[PDB]
Amino acid sequence: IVGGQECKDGECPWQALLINEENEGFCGGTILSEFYILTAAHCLYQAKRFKVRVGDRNTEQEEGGEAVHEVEVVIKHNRFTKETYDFDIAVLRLKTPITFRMNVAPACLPERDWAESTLMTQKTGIVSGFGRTHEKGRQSTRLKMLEVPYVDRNSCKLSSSFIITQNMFCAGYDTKQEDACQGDSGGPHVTRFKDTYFVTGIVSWGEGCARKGKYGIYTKVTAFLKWIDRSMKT
Amino acid sequence: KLCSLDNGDCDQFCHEEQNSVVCSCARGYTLADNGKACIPTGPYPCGKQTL
Ligand SMILES: C[C@@H](C(=O)N1CCOCC1)N1CC[C@H](NS(=O)(=O)c2cc3cc(Cl)ccc3s2)C1=O
Ligand SMILES: [Ca+2]
Repeated sequence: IVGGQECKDGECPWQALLINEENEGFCGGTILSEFYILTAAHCLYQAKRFKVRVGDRNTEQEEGGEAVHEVEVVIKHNRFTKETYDFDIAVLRLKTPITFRMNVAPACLPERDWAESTLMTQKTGIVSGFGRTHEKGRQSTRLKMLEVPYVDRNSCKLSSSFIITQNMFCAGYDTKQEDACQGDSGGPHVTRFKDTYFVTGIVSWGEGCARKGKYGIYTKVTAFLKWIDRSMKT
Repeated sequence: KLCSLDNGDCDQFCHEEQNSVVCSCARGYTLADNGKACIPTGPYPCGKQTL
């Protein structure tokens, strides 16, 4: 996350971090239930073998709420394509169930029509993660969150050098220096409604981080609600 | 009008059925007596920051 603030105690409890062999974060995730994590399909081509970490806010110490989980089944969308990042979505089934507590809890799944007319027409969404702090920096040791305005579909297409499919949306800023970034991928885009937080996207791609004239691109979760429901059943 | 007038007064999901607002809630919540509010059924319900 370029810009934004730290997540304070209890504020981003649905964050999940995908970790490689070196206990090193390379992608984010969203806790959907005691057994399921939502992430980006393109994250699965970034580590031979990985685990899932939840309950963590500072990777440089133990605050006592941390929990690591092994993955039993990886469920990747079959229509996912490396060439455009279309259908960039996957669910992970965990070997052991997540025990909810301070800093560990799920985000809610919305229903499609209500989310598209009521959530997605809200001024902003919220993206969070342990990714780079600026295009050329290192990853954050602190979990961060950032408020990102929804971006008109038409402008987003004009601004983009790459194709924006019906399965994607745009958020972020035209010029201001705040955006998601490298390492935040597969992470949560949630929208707040009456003190309740609903999943609205997954961090997918961008032409750098916070570049003038470019927006952040996210997987349109609302197009995938039936697919998520199926995957969560086997 | 209806779901477009302040969310139909619903806490969560709003749906129109024949000139009438119908409220509902995400999984883990049950609809309140007044057919509008969503009540958490157990601890650590989805979408809530932990305290
Ligand atoms: C243009 C795009 C890309 O590689 N594409 C090829 C596949 O199809 C989609 C575009 N791209 C360039 C580098 C960038 N990688 S990145 O640095 O990890 C990155 C992801 C990302 C996500 C969001 Cl939401 C904002 C900024 C960034 S910064 C990225 O995805
Ligand atoms: Ca820690």
